[PDB]
Amino acid sequence: KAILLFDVDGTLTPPRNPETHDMKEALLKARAAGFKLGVVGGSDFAKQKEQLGESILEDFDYVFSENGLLAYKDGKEFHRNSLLRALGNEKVVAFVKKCLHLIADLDIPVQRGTFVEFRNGMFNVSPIGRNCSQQERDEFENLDKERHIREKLIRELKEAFPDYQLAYSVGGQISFDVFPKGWDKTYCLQFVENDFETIHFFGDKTSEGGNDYEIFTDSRTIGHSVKTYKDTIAILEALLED
Amino acid sequence: KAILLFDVDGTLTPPRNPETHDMKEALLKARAAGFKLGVVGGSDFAKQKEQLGESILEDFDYVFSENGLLAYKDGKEFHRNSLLRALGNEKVVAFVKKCLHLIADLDIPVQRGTFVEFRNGMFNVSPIGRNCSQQERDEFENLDKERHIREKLIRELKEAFPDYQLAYSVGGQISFDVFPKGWDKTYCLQFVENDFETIHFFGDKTSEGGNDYEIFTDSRTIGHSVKTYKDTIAILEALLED
Ligand SMILES: [Cl-]
Ligand SMILES: [Mg+2]
Ligand SMILES: [Mg+2]
Repeated sequence: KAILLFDVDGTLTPPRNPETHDMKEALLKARAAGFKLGVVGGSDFAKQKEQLGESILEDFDYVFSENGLLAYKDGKEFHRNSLLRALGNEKVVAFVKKCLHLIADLDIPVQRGTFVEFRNGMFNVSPIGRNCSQQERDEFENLDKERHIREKLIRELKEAFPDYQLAYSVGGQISFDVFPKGWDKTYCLQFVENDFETIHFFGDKTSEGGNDYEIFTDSRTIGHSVKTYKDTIAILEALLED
Repeated sequence: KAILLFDVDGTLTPPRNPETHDMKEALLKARAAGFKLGVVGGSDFAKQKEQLGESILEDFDYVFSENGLLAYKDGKEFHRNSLLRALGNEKVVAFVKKCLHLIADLDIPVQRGTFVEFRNGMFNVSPIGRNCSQQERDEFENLDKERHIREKLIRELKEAFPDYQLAYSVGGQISFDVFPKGWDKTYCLQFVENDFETIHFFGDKTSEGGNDYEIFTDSRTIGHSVKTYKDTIAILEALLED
């Protein structure tokens, strides 16, 4: 009894693009050989559907959106957790209020709008604020490297709220992510864990700091670092070669 | 030499919907009679295109998006102003930093994310923050009526920044808008002002507090309060009846 899990963007696709019929057909052959297929991404269902196509649920045995907090199996939602339901309203307004003070008190040069973004399964926090232009993204991306503004706020928030059992991952250029210790991709394992001898995980951001790293290094997982989806298929075809 | 200007959502359409070929054909006949057609909405070009169709620029003589800050004439962008270019970076970070403090210091019960949204031509500010559910919108919409949380912050921001020559309009349920005194729909008049004896304005939010109100009551405008786009056509057809 085996299952194959894939990150989405860059693993089953090019970097930011739709899937190939070469990929689909490689997956179909996987399934046809007796594997079950699952998918896991920090992305919300809408974006995953957008990259795998409308028939995503009919194509994979499991679909873990936002790293598993929204979960489908056999085309059937069977789990839904939220940031709000985990923490609760108080702890949430507390974290937010303090983010807003911290940020309001920075001596950085460019600040715009959308500094604290509350999302189903994570806080996204930006000192410059994500209502900023691409250019301003880069000016600031360079500032941060010199001053570690994201690093500091994280230290500050960590030590304001040790009881919150929260984890901090640095997002892209202007933003960092906060979520309860555990809500990386390994969240989803709790669900397939008990049903498969072997679990293959495919992903591309499996270096430390990456979002595949946790699940990849997990010992219940048989990890597979890939570069592009081209690799992914080779691995599949060899898996089925035998 | 005449021009007909229309608000978009609710004036040329139903409330939140596409335009009718009954509307289009009424507009076409207007144009064919020698009128010029213009369009003005706080909405950004994308949303206006989405409601009038892809051939929007080819259909109206002028298209004033975000109340004129982005402007097309004869299918040709001829004006682009921004909040940033008006105020300048300093004055902007100052306003924002203070919004964030104020908000962080509220004793309201539900706060989420996206409290201060920096947009091309206006600040949108939300105490609860617009990352909130519809239900939470209503809980809070009712709170505000009792406590006037939006009213207070506005007083506070007004008196922090009198020199900023800013105007404050209450948005929907959870949000209020801030922008330089003048950037309501009458912004656009500066452009047609000098080319038309008569300027008809059609709109539906022409009561005080509304976004049609300024332009409607303007004396360079021949105002027309309508209910639905059905009215709009009657007015047109009678205009062309003669
Ligand atoms: Cl914000
Ligand atoms: Mg990946
Ligand atoms: Mg209107």
